[PDB]
Amino acid sequence: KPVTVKLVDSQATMETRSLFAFMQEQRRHSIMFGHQHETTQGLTITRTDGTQSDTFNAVGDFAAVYGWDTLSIVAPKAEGDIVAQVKKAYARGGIITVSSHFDNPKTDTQKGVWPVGTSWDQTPAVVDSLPGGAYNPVLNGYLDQVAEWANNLKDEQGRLIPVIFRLYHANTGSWFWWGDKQSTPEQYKQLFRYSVEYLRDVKGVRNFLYAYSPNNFWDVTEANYLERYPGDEWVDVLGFDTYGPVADNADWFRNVVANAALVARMAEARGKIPVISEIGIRAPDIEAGLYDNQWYRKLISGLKADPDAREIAFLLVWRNAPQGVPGTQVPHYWVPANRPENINNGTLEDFQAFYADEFTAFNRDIEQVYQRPTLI
Ligand SMILES: O=[N+]([O-])c1ccc(O[C@@H]2O[C@H](CO)[C@@H](O[C@@H]3O[C@H](CO)[C@@H](O[C@@H]4O[C@H](CO)[C@@H](O)[C@H](O)[C@@H]4O)[C@H](O)[C@@H]3O)[C@H](O)[C@@H]2F)c([N+](=O)[O-])c1
Ligand code: NA
Ligand SMILES: [Zn+2]
Ligand SMILES: [Zn+2]
Repeated sequence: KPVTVKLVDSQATMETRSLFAFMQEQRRHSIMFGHQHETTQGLTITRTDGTQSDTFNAVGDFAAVYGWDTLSIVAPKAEGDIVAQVKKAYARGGIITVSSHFDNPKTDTQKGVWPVGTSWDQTPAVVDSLPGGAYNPVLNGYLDQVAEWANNLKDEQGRLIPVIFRLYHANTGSWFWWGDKQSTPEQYKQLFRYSVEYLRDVKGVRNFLYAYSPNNFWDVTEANYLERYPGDEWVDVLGFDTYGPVADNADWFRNVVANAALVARMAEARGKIPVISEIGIRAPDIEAGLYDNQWYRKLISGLKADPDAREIAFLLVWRNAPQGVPGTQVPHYWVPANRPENINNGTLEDFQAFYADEFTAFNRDIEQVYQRPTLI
């Protein structure tokens, strides 16, 4: 049966509209599992061509939601192209989401000593990147590349592949150049709206849903979420990002549930899709060799017991770095791998239990995502 949908892009493709409609329905029946770099990075994969994942090697199915970033789209594409892997994911009925770790438009010519010129260069660059600002052409080059990529992102029948495009995330912190010490709330909203407008109207992107994702609030109120919210005319997906402690984390898990509940209630009221766009044990704790072998079980149990938080469409965990990160090298991964270390520490069992849970949805559990009839 056709359902009526209201997207940021009133001219979005039918598959894009179908994706939205699919999540609207599915979200009250399951929570999909997402994973950054699902088929491009893994501790146990032997090909990064889009056909394998650590998730698959752990549980026998791929994540339903495949996360990537503009680090694979905008020059210099440090994370490498992903067109082929996105296409493989879409062909298996997966859902694609792309975040945006854009370089700093004010300082990107100064790259050399990390983090200068990157997302992590905290030099405020919002004011100088909006129209009238000296660095607006630099930001526009990024957006041009995102648009060209989207506009050519086609399946074997020549139809555009939908993508959930997540702009200027984690913006209630100040580690990025678009953060809260770097912009007034209005300036942040203008940056987000300008960017969406540029992609949709100036460049003609028709295969994006737009997500907004601040960090978790410890004072969980609608007013706090709304402070930097770009507005219902500009967002399709209401998310948030949260990273917690590996130990003594009950209060943190409660906060996860509270934030998920808030976005779920807001989403119902506003005609949006609520999600947890990033969640995980904080990287430093994993990098120190620490583990919580009940983490996934805690996550699913807490979320699905809550009548609001359970209504999220998906949650996504971060990348499984194949050789970790510079420490020597230290671990930096979120999906427990099918390997002796995760067998022995109990994390594999934890994840396998999460997979077995009736309420989680992996790629074979989602069907008919893109062929649902819709009205506007
Ligand atoms: O609480 N905080 O302060 C906080 C929380 C979360 C943050 O970031 C979010 O969490 C994940 C995991 O920590 C973080 O992961 C990084 O992701 C980036 C992008 O994929 C990786 O950086 C890239 O790595 C490749 C290869 O090394 C390079 O080619 C790229 O140029 C780029 O440097 C990085 O290694 C991590 O995996 C994400 O950033 C996510 F938003 C942050 N925070 O500062 O980011 C703080
Ligand atoms: Na759900
Ligand atoms: Zn239903
Ligand atoms: Zn994020």
